[PDB]
Amino acid sequence: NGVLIPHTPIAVDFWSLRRAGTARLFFLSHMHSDHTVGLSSTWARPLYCSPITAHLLHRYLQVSKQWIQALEVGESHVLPLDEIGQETMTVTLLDANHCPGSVMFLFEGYFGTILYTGDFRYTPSMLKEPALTLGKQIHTLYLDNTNCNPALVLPSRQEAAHQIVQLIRKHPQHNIKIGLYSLGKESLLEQLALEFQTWVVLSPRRLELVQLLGLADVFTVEEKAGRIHAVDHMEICHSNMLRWNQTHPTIAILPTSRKIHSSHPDIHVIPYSDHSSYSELRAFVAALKPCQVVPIISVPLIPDSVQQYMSS
Ligand code: NI
Repeated sequence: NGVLIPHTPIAVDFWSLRRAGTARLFFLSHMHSDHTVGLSSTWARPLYCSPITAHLLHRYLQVSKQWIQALEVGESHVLPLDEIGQETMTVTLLDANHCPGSVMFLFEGYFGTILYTGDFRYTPSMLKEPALTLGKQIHTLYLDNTNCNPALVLPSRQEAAHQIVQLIRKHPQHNIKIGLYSLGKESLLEQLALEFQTWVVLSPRRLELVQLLGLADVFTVEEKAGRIHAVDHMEICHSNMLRWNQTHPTIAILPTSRKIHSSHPDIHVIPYSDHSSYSELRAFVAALKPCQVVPIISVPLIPDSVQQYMSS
């Protein structure tokens, strides 16, 4: 899932080091296990992320803040491309709507104008972002083509949320176990606490996260507080289904974009999405008018100092 922009020392969501080589400036769009394998306490090279992403990275991977230059979303910042006071590059982070601290990167330099989207959930508001409202011509757009594959239909966030609420409605006497990742889908937990007028049980780390986002005070760690429990998706399995049903009638929900067969009758795999649908991408690209689109090619003129920055 990592991308290395050719003929530039730019690696977005890529931390293989040996496979990178020419990379010198590393960017992270959002905290998601898919795009962060290699980050650790030993990662000792510059890294740029969003505010909330800076907090989350430092906490949940123990990366030093020394190598984490956090930049505010929406503004344009200047980053070097060499060891001298010569060439630079402009980065603009835009709200991606994928998850907490999710951003898209807009790079401007000798390579032209590139727009990395990472994972992003298109909203119409996204088109009215000052950085893209100046009629600027993107020369290359790394687009989130996740839902472009017509292999299997996937409902939207709202459709899947409706299905979850109907499911829990049909089972008012049951405990509910929601399988999640380490990021995303906190708003859905808020909405469930609203509709069912209960308290959502969390892990201590998930509680700390929720308080990072400043959500409504509807969460708790006491297991007996509410009938809705939020747990790691790896906990939802047949063995644990029997384990929980040996205490109180329990029902598991697995919101996911994958193709997963339920290994239990009381496990409901709910096809989630968390990505932009095809028609949304159509409107998006038709408004952007990008020179070319690349799923997640012209050779630029690499300046003299940058070529030295790439080889060291
Ligand atoms: Ni993601």
